[PDB]
Amino acid sequence: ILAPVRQRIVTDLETELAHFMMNNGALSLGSPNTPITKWSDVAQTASFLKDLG
Amino acid sequence: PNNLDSNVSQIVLKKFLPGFMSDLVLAKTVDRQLLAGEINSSTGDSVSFKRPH
Repeated sequence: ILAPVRQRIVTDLETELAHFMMNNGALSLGSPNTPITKWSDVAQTASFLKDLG
Repeated sequence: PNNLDSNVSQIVLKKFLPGFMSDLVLAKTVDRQLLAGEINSSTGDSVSFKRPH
């Protein structure tokens, strides 16, 4: 019965991590309604990190 | 006019024509290991397993 408790601890670890990355990181690309669709939607991120240095 | 029909006989060869078939793909791919042997005469008409917590 108690076997699932360890997955629970880690799931909660990594949900909080994701909220710390939202709340901290300054950078943003795109518009929040629109889905990731075509190739350039992912690739803009590699070149905004590149261009920033 | 010769009449020869009593000289010969009506034969039915011993072979069958092929019939139509069907395939079993659902019985192959659902689960079997779990429910096998679990309904017997101590059980009555049904048996229960355990949802995880």
